[PDB]
Amino acid sequence: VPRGSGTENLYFQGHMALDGIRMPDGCYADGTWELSVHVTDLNRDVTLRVTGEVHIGGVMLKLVEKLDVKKDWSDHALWWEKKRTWLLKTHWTLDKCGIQADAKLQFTPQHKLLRLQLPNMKYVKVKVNFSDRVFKAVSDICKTFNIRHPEELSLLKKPRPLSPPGILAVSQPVTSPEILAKMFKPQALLDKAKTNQGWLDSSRSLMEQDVKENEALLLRFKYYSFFDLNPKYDAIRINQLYEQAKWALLLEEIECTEEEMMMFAALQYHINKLSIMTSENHLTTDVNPECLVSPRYLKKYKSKQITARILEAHQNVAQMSLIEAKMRFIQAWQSLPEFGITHFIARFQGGKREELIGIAYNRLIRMDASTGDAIKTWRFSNMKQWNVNWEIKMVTVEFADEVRLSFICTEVDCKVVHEFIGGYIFLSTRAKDQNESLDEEMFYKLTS
Amino acid sequence: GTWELSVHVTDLNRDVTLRVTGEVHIGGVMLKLVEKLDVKKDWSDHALWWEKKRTWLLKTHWTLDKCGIQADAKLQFTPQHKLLRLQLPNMKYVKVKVNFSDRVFKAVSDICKTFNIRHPEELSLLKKPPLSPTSAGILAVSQPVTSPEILAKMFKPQALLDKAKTNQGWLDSSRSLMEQDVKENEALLLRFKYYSFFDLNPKYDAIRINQLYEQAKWALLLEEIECTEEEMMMFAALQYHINKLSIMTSENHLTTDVNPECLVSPRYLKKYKSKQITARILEAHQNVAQMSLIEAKMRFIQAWQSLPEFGITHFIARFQGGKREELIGIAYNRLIRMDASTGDAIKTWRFSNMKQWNVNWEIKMVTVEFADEVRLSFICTEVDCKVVHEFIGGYIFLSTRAKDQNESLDEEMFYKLTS
Amino acid sequence: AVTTVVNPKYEG
Repeated sequence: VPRGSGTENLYFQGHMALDGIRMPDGCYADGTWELSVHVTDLNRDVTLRVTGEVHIGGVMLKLVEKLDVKKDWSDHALWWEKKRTWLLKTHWTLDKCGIQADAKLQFTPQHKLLRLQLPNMKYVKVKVNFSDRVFKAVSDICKTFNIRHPEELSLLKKPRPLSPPGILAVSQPVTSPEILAKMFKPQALLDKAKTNQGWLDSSRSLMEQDVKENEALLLRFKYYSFFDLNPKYDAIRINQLYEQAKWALLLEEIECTEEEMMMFAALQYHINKLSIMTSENHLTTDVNPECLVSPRYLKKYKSKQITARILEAHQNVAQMSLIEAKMRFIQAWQSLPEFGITHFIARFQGGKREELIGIAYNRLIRMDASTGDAIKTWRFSNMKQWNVNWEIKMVTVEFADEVRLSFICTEVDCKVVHEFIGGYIFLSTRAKDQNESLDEEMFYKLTS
Repeated sequence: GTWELSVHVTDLNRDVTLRVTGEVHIGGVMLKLVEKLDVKKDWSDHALWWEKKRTWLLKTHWTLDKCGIQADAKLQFTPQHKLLRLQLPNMKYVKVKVNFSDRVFKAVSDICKTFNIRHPEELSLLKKPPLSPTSAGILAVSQPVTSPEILAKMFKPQALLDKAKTNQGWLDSSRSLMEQDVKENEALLLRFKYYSFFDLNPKYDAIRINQLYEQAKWALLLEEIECTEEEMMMFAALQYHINKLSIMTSENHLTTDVNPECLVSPRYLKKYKSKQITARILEAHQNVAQMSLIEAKMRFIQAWQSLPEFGITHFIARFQGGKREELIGIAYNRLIRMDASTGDAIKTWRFSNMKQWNVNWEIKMVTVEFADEVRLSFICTEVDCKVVHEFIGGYIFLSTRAKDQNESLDEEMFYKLTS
Repeated sequence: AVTTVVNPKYEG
């Protein structure tokens, strides 16, 4: 039984006339009562005298009157922890919001600092609106980072810096044999699958999802379907995807044969050599202009002026080789037989133990929770509809060419699985002949 | 009743006289020569050549009468296969053993098989105004210029009209090397002739790509094709990059900085000695570095293909109604009437429109009929008339290459379009 | 309740 403000069982009888049969409950001699608001900025609590007819914006103005009259409060909003909701509709009355004297509100900046661990393992800090839906916050973070197609990325809670321009282009190898082994968590498949409970709800705000101010979230490619991945202008996007692939292989989040590992290692070694090449200085005795340009340029310019023009053009040429090599690494990673599958714990109808539902860009897979061996695959192209029974935490998928599929997940896993299916269905409707026409309204309709 | 026949055996620089009738067979003359000269030596490569008539006598069942040979006919008895020097697009010389009696289209195909170059119909032989490969390293060579004294002694500051004259030297693909004034131990150029490259695939065209890259590189260094100063600097930096990538493919186990502890998952360190892992990585790195080298050469080729003058072969022509010599430019999709002084395109006709076309060999006039534009007619020299005819037929034949039919080269179809 | 979502491939 939920109690207090904002429930069906309030502690005080509201809407009582001052001159009624007796005084209103919990009210002063003038009919007002105290609302206590914690102003996070100042670590202080502030009490206000209000009635139920006062507007949310009224409460905000009363707060500002009591605090610094010169300070910028334009970014602050009321946050209601108990009900996990912001109070942005400022014309609502306290009675409309269910707010009585027991309510504990916060007056807090909407924009806060947030630590992100990037796929290249570096930490950055960004200022993001904690009241925007995470879908929009991720889109805004990717724009800051100059990463196109933000709908392929999202935020992931770490399983149990710097303030953006150039750390997004960082791509270096692990420092020590023992720094790498320190990062290697020998993990079974079930424990990898539990990590996927931490993908944030794209339809809710950071504030509603238990994110401390200086808690680090993982910015990660979430959906393994990369639209128009173009070396001519996706340098940052490619570098971060490559880095995600590089670490996933070094850390055995995805398996490969010994011969594949030696190939990925040579390709990483090569990429690191090409990266040294883009910044190797004193490039002097190497450049002999007499061998590189036609003789008319020799006579029209001094050698040290040609050498300079050649070295300036070479910077862009070398970056292109660097990006092409990373593209080749990504393409080999995409060809691994388990690529692109995100695993969730699930009890299949008629099954004996907990197994896995694997979700890929084009299919659902029933898999063994110990070995990851695929048992049964269903194609999205045969899927007609799907639903979640939020009472019994049951996902049911209907098909055109066989009987429905039903499985049970934990409550958290049900929400995440539903957004993955809806998300991949959304991504499949992206059309080459299009502009940045990211139908936000369509993503929300499929994942909520 | 017999009459005498003078046959010269090039193999022994000895002249041999034979009494013959005229009802005798060409094969008959050949066996008599084998009776008079060594009965042990292998004569099966020798055939009869008639230098006055510019023709091989390769029909053994024929008679001397069916050939018009009289006592005034001096023949030669000579090996079909001879040594031929070639300058490759990378400017290196190789020697080869080719049948000087096959039509040059077949000779070129066999040379490209030896060199492991696919699609030989895009290449041909060009006269210029040495290891000896035989069919089962120098073809993957891509070295920068030796000295500024080697790039400058090669440079010919020649006007546009002069380049158009080198194109007189493309061999007739329907005739043999012997019929075209090619001596043994004399150098022809092996070149990409047609600028329409079918399935240039980095996954397996390493040699063909390397030689096409080299042809583009040299054409740009020698100003045979022009580009802006910005483009020249990009090409120079790209060539500089290719030479760096090339060095990287020779990364030995004593110059190497491969740190396996940074490149592989920990279970590999716990199972293999470090030296075993590095050697595995170094072996995998060979293919990886060679692939980067090939892709960079593909980018050089693709930048060259995007120049405004790319892929045009020029010939001197007098156009109908024209007042002076101009240039006919031949490209894979179009014909261009061009000013011989500036190089400016005056008018372009698309091959797509071309209904049909003919050559008046009496007055050396090429005529091309279209569906939209009016007839194009122009006069060339007699040699340039035969070369231009082959270029037009050749490019049409290349366009018929079904975009993905993996078919055998319709050799007979080529010969019909270029003869 | 339930949240039924139809694959646009089929209806809507």
